[PDB]
Amino acid sequence: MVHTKVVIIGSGPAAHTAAIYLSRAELKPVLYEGMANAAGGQLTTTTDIENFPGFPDGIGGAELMENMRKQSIRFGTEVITETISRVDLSSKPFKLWTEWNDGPDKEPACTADAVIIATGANARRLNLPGEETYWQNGISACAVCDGAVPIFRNKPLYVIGGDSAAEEAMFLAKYGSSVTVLVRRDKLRASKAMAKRLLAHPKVTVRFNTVATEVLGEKKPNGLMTHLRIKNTVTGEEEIVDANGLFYAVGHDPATALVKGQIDLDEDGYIITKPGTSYTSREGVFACGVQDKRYRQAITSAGSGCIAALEAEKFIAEAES
Amino acid sequence: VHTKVVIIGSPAAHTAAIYLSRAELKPVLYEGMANQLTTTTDIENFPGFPDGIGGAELMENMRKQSIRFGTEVITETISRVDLSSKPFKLWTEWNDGPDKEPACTADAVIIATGANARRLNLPGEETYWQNGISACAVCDGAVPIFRNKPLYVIGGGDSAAEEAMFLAKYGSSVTVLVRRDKLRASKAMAKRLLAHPKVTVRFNTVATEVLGEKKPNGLMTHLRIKNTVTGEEEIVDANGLFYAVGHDPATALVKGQIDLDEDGYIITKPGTSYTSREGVFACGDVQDKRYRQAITSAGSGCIAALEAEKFIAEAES
Ligand SMILES: Cc1cc2nc3c(=O)[nH]c(=O)nc-3n(C[C@H](O)[C@H](O)[C@H](O)COP(=O)(O)OP(=O)(O)OC[C@H]3O[C@@H](n4cnc5c(N)ncnc54)[C@H](O)[C@@H]3O)c2cc1C
Ligand SMILES: Cc1cc2nc3c(=O)[nH]c(=O)nc-3n(C[C@H](O)[C@H](O)[C@H](O)COP(=O)(O)OP(=O)(O)OC[C@H]3O[C@@H](n4cnc5c(N)ncnc54)[C@H](O)[C@@H]3O)c2cc1C
Repeated sequence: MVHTKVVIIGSGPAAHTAAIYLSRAELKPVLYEGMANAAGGQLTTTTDIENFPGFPDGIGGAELMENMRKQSIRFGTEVITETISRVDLSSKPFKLWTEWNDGPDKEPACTADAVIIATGANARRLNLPGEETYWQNGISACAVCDGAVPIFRNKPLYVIGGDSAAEEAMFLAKYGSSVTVLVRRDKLRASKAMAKRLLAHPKVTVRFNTVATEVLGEKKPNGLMTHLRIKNTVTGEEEIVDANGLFYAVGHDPATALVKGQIDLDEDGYIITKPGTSYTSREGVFACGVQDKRYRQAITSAGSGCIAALEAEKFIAEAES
Repeated sequence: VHTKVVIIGSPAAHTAAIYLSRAELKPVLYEGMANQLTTTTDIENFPGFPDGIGGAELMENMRKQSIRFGTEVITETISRVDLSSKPFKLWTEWNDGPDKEPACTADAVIIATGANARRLNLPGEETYWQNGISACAVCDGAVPIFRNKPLYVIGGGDSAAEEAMFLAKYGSSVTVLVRRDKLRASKAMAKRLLAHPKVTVRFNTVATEVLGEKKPNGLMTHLRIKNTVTGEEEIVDANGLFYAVGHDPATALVKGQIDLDEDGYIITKPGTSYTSREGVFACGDVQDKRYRQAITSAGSGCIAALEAEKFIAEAES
């Protein structure tokens, strides 16, 4: 609003959990779920989520984020579907503008004594042909999230060069019949340990200089990905192979462009906060859910969002006189 | 018997077991017939359930999910554990003799035995538990049965003052019953307390009897307190009571094998589940002290599950 108590940025699970706790505490939090730069939590793209506690028969990420939003709005979180353009973490009240409403002379869209960050760190997508067709119907980015799906059990699994690829491929090896790793360039970017225990792992091969040209599959309602046209890049040699599952592993892009140094970041881009909390490099502003790069999960993000809400309340208690 | 990774405890422990069994391991989960959300009647503070879910139903859903993904859930208490050898030895309750054999040893082990808030065993506590009584205010604060109504809190530590200053955001008048003449809390916490408008502190007073509606689904209405110095008991209008004394962490089975803090909780590398001993992880309320929440507990359990998967992968290669 004109001046709120606390503002949370992002549509993610962390943001909605923090908003649940903050609206429970009667703190009147505002939540900016944006207009990805997806609509709703970045988890909505997942067709079904079975690794979240409390849902033994799985649950669609779309309706799960819808339920979290309904919880937040029921508790009193004023959620507005607007993207945040610019932040001003310099004045004592944190001011934030809206995309297409930004301006050096334009008044801020919302100011608050504290701001929680859960803008998400969505894994990069290759925007391949067929990706928008078989998205989460055989094409994913987290192996710990879609590895146990029966459509990948004892089936050829292909993964596109950082360590984020091997950490998931040596795990997918516990399901598919043959896991193959497609590297854009010869050799492995990852440190020597994962490459050593990966090339020596018997259920996974590493095809260097090979990138997937296109993603082929069925063409029916909820059609599954069946094959992958991959192109060896030293001979321009295109070749279509059996691939029931494709897993993206290019480096995740955390949405930390708003801070631009107001809060301080790491080399990979993520927001640096104290371990096990949400206290950023600056008081008042806390980041949760952006927070993690080693686990990259929605339950951990929800826990860190609860953490951010609790620490936000703890801080608001001290600021009030 | 022998398994991949053993998980001690009954939400984070279930979350760790879900993630372990999903990764196609052999994770034995020990609920124990032993030695907490199921005590909670209704839970609105959990995400994804806007209309709320009972703690018993939530834990039953988590349990059937875990046993669906492939965890050998065994309703047996773990008594003693010998973390000396490279494989970790465990022992069942009443089956933990010094010469007795380990029930289900494993290579790695997750700890999520929780940290239970101390109860008072007052007359009627069992009768009116979670129908007015509770232990976490952040969990049962915004419940409509407490808003704009008298609330009484028992405790002497900083947690009691924090819970009272949190509950002042709903009830008409919050009262705290210190068992002694002075506050065990810090000076800043006590200053923010006594300066908080809606809180009232009564020293040398312990709640003696919880007296509410003995209706088939009755709530709590009144509380017989007593000035512990004089012994003069007095029954006051208490719509909602809150245990806010210290919490007992069920780490007793570790017994110094893993480094512990002064309050008893298992120390961990911040932001992780790693313990002092490399190979055993601790998650949930055992390693969490500032939050005590079930969602944060399940998050820490997922942390422990992923780090144990990584550790058991790095061990055999
Ligand atoms: C294909 C894929 C599949 C996955 N499957 C699973 C799974 O099955 N189970 C699981 O637990 N995890 C899964 N994950 C992990 C997923 O990223 C989780 O959502 C993440 O761990 C937690 O999300 P978050 O809290 O970081 O916020 P996010 O979910 O990433 O929320 C991002 C939101 O931030 C908003 N935003 C960004 N910038 C702004 C801004 N300036 N102003 C306003 N809003 C902004 C965007 O609108 C976007 O909606 C998957 C990830 C990917 C890429
Ligand atoms: C009245 C009350 C209300 C609450 N309401 C909420 C709420 O609304 N929302 C929320 O998020 N949190 C709530 N909580 C917090 C609650 O305690 C959470 O469930 C807690 O944070 C989770 O703890 P845990 O996962 O670490 O272990 P828990 O699952 O809570 O308990 C660990 C289990 O380990 C078992 N165990 C111990 N030793 C052994 C052994 N040797 N062998 C086998 N098993 C053993 C014990 O039987 C115990 O049940 C509430 C707590 C209380 C007291």
